Amino acid sequence: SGNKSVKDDMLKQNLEASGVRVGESLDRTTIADIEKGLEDFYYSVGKYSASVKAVVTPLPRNRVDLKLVFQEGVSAEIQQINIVGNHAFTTDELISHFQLRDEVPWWNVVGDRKYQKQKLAGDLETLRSYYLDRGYARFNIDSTQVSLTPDKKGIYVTVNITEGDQYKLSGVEVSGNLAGHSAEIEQLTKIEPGELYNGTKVTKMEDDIKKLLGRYGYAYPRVQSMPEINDADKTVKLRVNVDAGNRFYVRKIRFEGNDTSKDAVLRREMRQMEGAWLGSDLVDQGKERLNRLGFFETVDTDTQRVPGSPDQVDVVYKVKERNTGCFNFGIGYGTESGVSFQAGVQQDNWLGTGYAVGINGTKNDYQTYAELSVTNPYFTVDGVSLGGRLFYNDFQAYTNKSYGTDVTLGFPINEYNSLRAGLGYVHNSLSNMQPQVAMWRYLYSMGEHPSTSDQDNSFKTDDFTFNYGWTYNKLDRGYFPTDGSRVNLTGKVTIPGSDNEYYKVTLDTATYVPIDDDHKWVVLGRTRWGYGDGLGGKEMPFYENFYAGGSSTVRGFQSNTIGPKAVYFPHQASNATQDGAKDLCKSDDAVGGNAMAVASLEFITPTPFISDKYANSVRTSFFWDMGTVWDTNWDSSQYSGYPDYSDPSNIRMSAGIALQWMSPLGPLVFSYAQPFKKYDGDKAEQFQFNIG
Amino acid sequence: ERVVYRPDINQGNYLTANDVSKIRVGMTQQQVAYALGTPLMSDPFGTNTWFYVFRQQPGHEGVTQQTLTLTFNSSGVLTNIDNKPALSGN
Amino acid sequence: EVPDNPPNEIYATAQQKLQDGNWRQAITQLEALDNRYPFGPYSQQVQLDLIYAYYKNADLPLAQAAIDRFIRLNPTHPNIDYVMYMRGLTNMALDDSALQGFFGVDRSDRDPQHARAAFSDFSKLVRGYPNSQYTTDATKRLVFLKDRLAKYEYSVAEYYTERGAWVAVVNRVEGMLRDYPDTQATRDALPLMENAYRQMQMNAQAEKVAKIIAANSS
Amino acid sequence: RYSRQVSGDEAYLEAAPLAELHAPAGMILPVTSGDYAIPVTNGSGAVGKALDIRPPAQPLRTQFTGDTASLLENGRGNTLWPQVVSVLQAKNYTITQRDDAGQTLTTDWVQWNRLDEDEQYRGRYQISVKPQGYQQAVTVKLLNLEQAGKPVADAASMQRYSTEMMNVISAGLD
Repeated sequence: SGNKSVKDDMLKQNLEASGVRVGESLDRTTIADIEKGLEDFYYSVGKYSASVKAVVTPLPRNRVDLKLVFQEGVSAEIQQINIVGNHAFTTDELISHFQLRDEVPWWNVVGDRKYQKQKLAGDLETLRSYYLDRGYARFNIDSTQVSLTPDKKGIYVTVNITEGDQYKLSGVEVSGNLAGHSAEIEQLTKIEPGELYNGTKVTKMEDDIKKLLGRYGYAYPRVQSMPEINDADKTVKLRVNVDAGNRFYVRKIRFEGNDTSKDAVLRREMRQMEGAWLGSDLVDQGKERLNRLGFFETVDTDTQRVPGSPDQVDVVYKVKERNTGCFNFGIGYGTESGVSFQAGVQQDNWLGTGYAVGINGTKNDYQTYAELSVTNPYFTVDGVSLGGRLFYNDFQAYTNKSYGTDVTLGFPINEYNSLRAGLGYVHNSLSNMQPQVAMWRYLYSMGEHPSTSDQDNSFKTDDFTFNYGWTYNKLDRGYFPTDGSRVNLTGKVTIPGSDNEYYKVTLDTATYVPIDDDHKWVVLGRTRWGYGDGLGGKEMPFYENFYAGGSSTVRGFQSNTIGPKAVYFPHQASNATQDGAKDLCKSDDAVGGNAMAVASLEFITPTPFISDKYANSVRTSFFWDMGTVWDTNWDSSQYSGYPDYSDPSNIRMSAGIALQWMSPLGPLVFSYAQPFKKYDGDKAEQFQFNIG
Repeated sequence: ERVVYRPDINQGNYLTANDVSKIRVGMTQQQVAYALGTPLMSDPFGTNTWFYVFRQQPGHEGVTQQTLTLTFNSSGVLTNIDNKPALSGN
Repeated sequence: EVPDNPPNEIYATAQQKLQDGNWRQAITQLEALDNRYPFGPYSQQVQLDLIYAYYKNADLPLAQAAIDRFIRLNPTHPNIDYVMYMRGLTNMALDDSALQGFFGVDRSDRDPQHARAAFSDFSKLVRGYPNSQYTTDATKRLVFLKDRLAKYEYSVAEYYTERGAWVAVVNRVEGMLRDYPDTQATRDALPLMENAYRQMQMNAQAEKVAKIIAANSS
Repeated sequence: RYSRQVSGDEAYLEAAPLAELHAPAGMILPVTSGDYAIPVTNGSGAVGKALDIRPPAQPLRTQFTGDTASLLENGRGNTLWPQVVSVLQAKNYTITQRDDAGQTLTTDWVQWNRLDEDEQYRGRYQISVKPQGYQQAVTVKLLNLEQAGKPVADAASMQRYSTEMMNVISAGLD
């Protein structure tokens, strides 16, 4: 008790080492030594004015329990960091770029002056880089000094240095055993004369030279760089000696960690071929393909040299499996809708077979829905995908009964680029439609000429259509992406023999750009566009109209609550009942238009209370969303007082905070935002919550 | 239906014209290995025969093979040498 | 929580709770008295009971830790064959998902790193102690493991046939021959070898492997 | 039961036997590594769920060499036999058919061991003849046929259990 800043188990190990193992005679003689040893233990952390006391409690059977009372009074604090000897840079400009601090802003609490012996060497390396990168080649440390005040609260640090001089590079004399690659390597080592010498530039140069050599298979070469400094002209030449090793061959590549996904699945996405000359970049391409696949928490590589030969090397991929798609089964019983039924699954990588299978359905008093979908992504070896689905629904409450079937074939072209094409059938039927200007005018455009006096309306259609699509993604992780782009377009076109005739094109894009080197703060830009239009004469059916708001399009509004609002007709047979109105009234409901455009820019920032160790399961963003939707099959001169619903001007806006967590039940998403802009009836649910 | 992209396929030991030029009977296994590197396959049935095959299958435009075979004696001394610049027929 | 009681009754309740079948409080009291008295004569029997308890509850990583500890403290305990057998058994049973066996998909091409280690452990047991109580079961399980590894190897070779990297399939079937020239998988995979040799027109060995296949056709 | 058997999986018993690959004339087979090599041993082992996966009972002079229960250095070794008689009259409340005291040879009757685990009552008779081996007055138990469920089963594992019941109790009190 009393060990605020340390852990009990390490103290237990310390007493274990000192022959004070639990289950031994309590040596009252050694108590002072035990206390003093623990004082020396806190000597390491930095608590020097600490006192430890021992309490001995006898127990039955003549036993003893020990209370170790710890008093960690005050630890060391850095008073000031004092670099001495410099006539180019001010001290503050140098201290600003260390890790240890001597002072922190009064309005901010993000760190302390807790001196650590390890951080000194890193800080000296940092300072050496800071001078030497701007051509202070001769610069070196004279010495370092760490001093303790005889108070055990103040720590003083001094670094004696020598600014040398300001030198600049002259020319490159790279040579050695280039294995017939002098041209590209000399283009890479090239630099115009007169530019000042830079330190880390040479290191990056060497690393990229090694990488380029590796790309042709020289896995383990030796590259060294040596400067020669002319003091007279303030110049420096550099000698780059390279020695390409033997060309390495992959004996075999293995896989670890995949206890549920069959080895074929992992091996299908490999550009480096077992039994061939090693490609230092193809292995990395395979690794990022595995990441992009989307169901591996972490993937890493290790190229172990086999002891039996100087050439054979085994490439080992180690992966950590993650959950992917999960079961559900809900039977909700009540007074309205009675005992409603619902169940289904939605998972890719079915039992590890690599498929993508999703079945779902619900039984309700007035709404029965079912959908089944399967898709094999690598039907052939090359990677064509064969997929299909069926869906059936009937919704009575509005009456709508329909069922549709579709099949798709996809294939890759070049890298990162895939094309899909397929066929679809859909049978649809509507009955007892409520009065609404847009649906009535669409039906007249079809040629039924229905009666607005009463809602006795029946309509039926059978449609055949063709589907096309194009996808391009280069994004580093298949989930929680942190860098790259992801564009997905898809369109459907009717074909002759179909009651409706139209064409619809939808497009989505997500673009991630990282700022910090460690990929922890990210900038996300999301765009989504959509346009559907009748092919000719006819117009695109209302029941395929777009929407907005909701959770996936624009956070802040309820589901599909953005766009033109419908107009009812008040009359006898509506219930717009005869004893409830007389003149045409707009209806607060929302029916989407035929064109939509939305976007959102947001900042991805880590969350606290989760260690970086488990950071990969939580993700917080600050988001700014913009959205709009409108119709083209609209007239305003026909309705002077009724507001226009064809103006691309009512651009709804929102801003707030959002959070995602890959909980052991699925991707749980929470968000709170405010709609800084709104129009008409845009009832907003401030806080949004959903799964997937 | 050859529109689908296909990753480049390689299966060789990367035989280079200079390296096959260095070949001359009368070396031992270590000497020839240092000349060319460890073969990726040898006959496991009855005899010690070293096969250096150099294949390349780019895109949908055919294949390219440089074949080399070496047979030695039971004392590991080079005895017979063979080489085929292309693949018999197709 | 648990009072400091004489080892007598704590071990007595350990035995009778274990005989009952309740295992949570069983391991709890076992670990308690194991921590409390790491000197008593119980220690050997305590740890031999605790390994069985961890195995039965499927706490396999902790079972492996405890079993390594036991092997370390007395490498020549008179009845170590049992603990080695349990090592192999835990290591093998750790390679099951209990859901892909529901649906009947065979896990013969998943990660075969636990199978290899279980094989090594069983082989060590049968080597050292060929006259103990765990011989025939070890032999049967070890045959099963050998066949599973053969199946995995054939799976990888078959995929490389579908892709068309014939050097790799040649090397894989050759490794099959050197390491498992006794299973059905190699007998089925020899045609892949002959196909491979015929592909690069290195047919001179294709007829050799053809005799290899034909000789044991029946 | 989930008490004295391996995990529920049992599909490995029907394992296809290994057919060694013959070598055609004119060529031979490559070298074997031997890392995965199966030896031949004696049979007569319990397999499947039949095998008793239960930790062995270590006695706690504690002879554990099978039936050998000859516990022996105390100079009062004679009185241990009436001290064992205290275990018989009281404790187990068991009795002996021909319990010699001067010869220190007790023929304890067959007991009835039943401690959970769905264990059928076990009838074990021991030869409680007290020797004087390598020490002062020793005591020995030499078991015989043990009935249990079956007429008599004398598996190697169960013999360790049956001797243990007396080994635990006799060391427990005496």
